[PDB]
Amino acid sequence: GSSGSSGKKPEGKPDQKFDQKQELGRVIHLSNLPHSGYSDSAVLKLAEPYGKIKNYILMRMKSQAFIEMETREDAMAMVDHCLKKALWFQGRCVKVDLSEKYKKLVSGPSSG
Repeated sequence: GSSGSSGKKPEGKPDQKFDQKQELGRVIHLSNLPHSGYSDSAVLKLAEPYGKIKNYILMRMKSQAFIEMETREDAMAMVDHCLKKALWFQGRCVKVDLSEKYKKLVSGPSSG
């Protein structure tokens, strides 16, 4: 998932939305993540029993990760399950909220 030289995962910039009706990008944004040398799974486990992880992003830069569930429902159930119950990961009150950025974690605007 990179075409340059070495180490180029964390890169990009913001944008301005235009439309949103016939599409529903499901991307679970995980903030305040730990850093005890854990594996990516440890971050997907909170989504595994929620939905099929079609794509995931483990960003250690600013301690953040983006997990794209298989269906909007799942992802939605996660961020919600955090409202009623406190989601604890590895012993941390990690924040799980749905983000708009990216639709499936890939970056590839069609030629429409």
